[PDB]
Amino acid sequence: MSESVPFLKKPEALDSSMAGYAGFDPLGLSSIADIKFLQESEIKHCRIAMLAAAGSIAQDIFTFPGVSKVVGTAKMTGVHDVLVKQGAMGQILLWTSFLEVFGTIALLETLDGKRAPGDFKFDPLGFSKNAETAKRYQLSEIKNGRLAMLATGGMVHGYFITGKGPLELLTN
Amino acid sequence: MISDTQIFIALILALVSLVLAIRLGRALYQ
Amino acid sequence: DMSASVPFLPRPAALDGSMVGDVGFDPLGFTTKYDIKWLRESELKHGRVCMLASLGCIVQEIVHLPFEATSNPVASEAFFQVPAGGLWQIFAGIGIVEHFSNNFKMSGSTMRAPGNLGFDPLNFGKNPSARARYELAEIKNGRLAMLGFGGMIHGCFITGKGPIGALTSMDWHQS
Amino acid sequence: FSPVPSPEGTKETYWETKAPSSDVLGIGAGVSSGNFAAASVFAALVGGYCTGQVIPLTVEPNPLFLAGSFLLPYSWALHVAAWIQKNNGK
Amino acid sequence: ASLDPKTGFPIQGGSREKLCGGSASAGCQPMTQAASILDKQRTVLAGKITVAANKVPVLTAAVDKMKTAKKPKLDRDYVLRYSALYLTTLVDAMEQYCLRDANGAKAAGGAGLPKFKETLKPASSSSLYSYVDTVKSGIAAVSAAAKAGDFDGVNKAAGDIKTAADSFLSTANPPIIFN
Amino acid sequence: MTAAYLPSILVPIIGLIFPGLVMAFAFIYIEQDE
Ligand code: CLA
Ligand code: CLA
Ligand SMILES: CC1=C(C#C/C(C)=C/C=C/C(C)=C/C=C/C=C(C)/C=C/C=C(\C)C#CC2=C(C)C[C@@H](O)CC2(C)C)C(C)(C)C[C@H](O)C1
Ligand SMILES: CC1=C(C#C/C(C)=C/C=C/C(C)=C/C=C/C=C(C)/C=C/C=C(\C)C#CC2=C(C)C[C@@H](O)CC2(C)C)C(C)(C)C[C@H](O)C1
Repeated sequence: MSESVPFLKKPEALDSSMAGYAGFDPLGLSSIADIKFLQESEIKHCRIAMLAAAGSIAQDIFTFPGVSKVVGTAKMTGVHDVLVKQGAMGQILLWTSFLEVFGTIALLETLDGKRAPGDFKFDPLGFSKNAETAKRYQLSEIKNGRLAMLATGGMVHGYFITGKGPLELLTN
Repeated sequence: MISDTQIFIALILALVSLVLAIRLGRALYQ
Repeated sequence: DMSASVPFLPRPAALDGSMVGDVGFDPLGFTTKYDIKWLRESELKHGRVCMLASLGCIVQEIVHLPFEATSNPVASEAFFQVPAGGLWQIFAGIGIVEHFSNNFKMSGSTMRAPGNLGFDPLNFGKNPSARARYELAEIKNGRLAMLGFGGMIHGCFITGKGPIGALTSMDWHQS
Repeated sequence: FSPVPSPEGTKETYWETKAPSSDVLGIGAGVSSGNFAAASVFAALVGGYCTGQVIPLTVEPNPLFLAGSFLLPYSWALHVAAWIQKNNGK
Repeated sequence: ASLDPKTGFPIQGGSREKLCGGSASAGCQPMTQAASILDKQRTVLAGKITVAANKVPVLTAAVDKMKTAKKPKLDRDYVLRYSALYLTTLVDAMEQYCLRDANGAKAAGGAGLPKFKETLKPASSSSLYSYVDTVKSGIAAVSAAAKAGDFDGVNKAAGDIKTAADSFLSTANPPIIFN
Repeated sequence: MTAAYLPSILVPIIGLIFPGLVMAFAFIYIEQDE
């Protein structure tokens, strides 16, 4: 039986060893798609959403030199439009597309099984050299990433109603 | 209008096609 | 096993470590589809052209022949304000040099170390290990000059000035 | 006359039973017959609703109602998959 | 030495077959050529101008036939379709010669592919841009006469184009390049 | 017509010499033992 949803049966493709396992798959989506594909996809959505949430908050707090005269009022997604007329969004697109071409290759060996989901071996600083601290950081990455996906949705949707942007919407 | 030099360009390129057609035909013939 | 430069990727089979310039950097598997001797010959020839071209860009912007049709210091615009009979004469001469150096060979026919065209008239490669060091130097400066020349020609399309002119006066106070 | 190639993962799908084996469903081989049947009705209702909302088509149609209208034929394949899974005991 | 009236291709040999080493002598033979790519683009543009201008009396002769007829109608479609095809081609080619004549080598592709943000001097600041203005006004006259039904108006306006285009060629003296 | 001399050169060659040569050489090829 399932941990998160007691009435529902345990998801067949989901196991405790996998990070952020709460036995949560009511719709049985893990049965449809390859689990490694979903796991890499969750991790990718998590990391982009963490960047997006921190980006929302920091763009509230301060702005980089000169951006105020490129874009004056727009805060959350309005800036995206101003900067596509300029070249900023295109530049970031090009370099993330470069990284995602190598991510295309990386996902191919993940489906071959020789690479773990989300494992890009990018640990320059010494933060994973325990294999106990590594598993805790793995869990915290998944949980903070899930929280960031929901938060990014809440911050942009709040902008969609109000236009205030996150922390300004908090103040007024 | 078309100049005669332009006609001569076409005759050069069609000649190149004639030479390539012979070589393809000889390859098909073995 | 794994790729030295790309840690999450496996190391390509056709690299093997021995061949100069290898940090395991072949993610798109181009060595499985093509012979690596031809690829290195192409890389060396590309880098050699690019080192000549980048040096040409800087030096043309500083100095030019005491003639009209050579005055323009923007490399791209210099290509057009100059006798085209001379330009084709260079193109024909390059065709000659390419033939003799490669000993009149095609892709299979060329393969002889890849890129060792024999045009080293002076005895710089005295020590063979110093030769190996110079080989690593040659590819690293060639790879750097491929990106470097590309930046210079696209700066010249953007700025319209040339390499050193585009650097010295880059418009900090606008896009 | 020479071996005819098929993509890797080609399996045998010829059936003479009441229903085909669940392998004919591809990535949906493990979905239950209840889940297709509920998806089948859901796709039919949402697809019909989205189709109904744009029957007088304009030069500005709502793109979600267009995309949502593709659920109606997709529901046909869903109830066929629901019948196949029910008759395979899934 | 000049441009063929109908083809717009370098016609006369120029009596220059010099192999002459040392001084190139602008030897019309390739690899002895002293002409820039810019000069060759200019001769192509001048050839386009010749084709258009020689075509100008065709409209003039056609319009005269129209006026002579038992009942005269001034085919607005013919006059407009001439203007849309031949006349506009003249103006754009004249503008391009001015662009090369003013900014210089940058218009030859020195600044790159044609872009929405051309980073060069415009077709203005040219001594022969005034002739381009004459043709532009004449195109407006040709269309205005066709809408009005004025046979004489079309003929005079086409004549204005012919004088202006010939004037452009004479002041420019486009280099005749055969390579 | 531009290069108006070309039809009076190429049509007799294409229409008479070209078939006259392919018939002559095809006949030799179809009537040889080796
Ligand atoms: C399939 C293409 C095709 C066909 C059917 C024709 C038909 C004709 N052409 Mg030709 N022509 C063509 C392509 C073609 N043209 C092309 C591409 C060129 C540019 C090089 C020319 C250049 C050309 C000239 C310069 C002249 C003609 C002329 C003619 C006419 C008389 C025949 C003659 O003299 O041929 C001569 C044609 C050539 C020497 C050109 C080569 C023909 C093409 C390229 C080869 C086609 C091969 C074909 C696919 C396979 C045939 C074999 C068959 C048994 C399977 C006739 C209307 C003459 C004319 O107008 O008389 C009034 C004339 O003077 N044509
Ligand atoms: C396919 C193209 C073709 C062409 C270009 C011609 C051309 C001609 N035909 Mg026609 N003819 C053709 C097909 C063609 N024929 C076919 C298919 C048939 C059969 C239906 C005929 C039947 C036919 C008849 C019955 C007659 C002609 C005549 C003529 C000649 C026109 C009148 C004239 O002034 O002649 C003046 C002719 C000359 C001054 C003699 C010139 C002889 C040439 C130049 C020498 C040829 C040498 C030879 C072909 C080399 C052979 C090489 C080897 C590979 C076979 C002219 C040469 C008439 C004719 O012969 O005129 C006398 C004529 O009576 N034709
Ligand atoms: C050092 C280094 C590493 C690294 C790294 C990096 C850069 C790591 C960065 C990680 C990041 C960016 C984490 C940020 C998470 C944000 C969250 C969870 C959001 C919470 C918001 C909530 C609940 C909300 C809300 C809100 C709503 C919706 C609307 C608002 O009106 C109001 C409000 C604001 C309250 C790595 C691992 C790469 C390797 C190596 O070791 C080197
Ligand atoms: C082998 C050997 C011999 C030899 C030899 C020879 C011919 C040696 C010649 C070697 C050469 C020409 C090396 C030149 C390399 C150029 C480089 C590395 C630059 C890259 C560009 C950069 C960093 C940039 C940039 C720029 C950008 C993009 C935008 C700009 O606005 C500004 C900026 C400047 C910053 C010989 C044959 C004589 C015989 C002998 O027996 C053996």
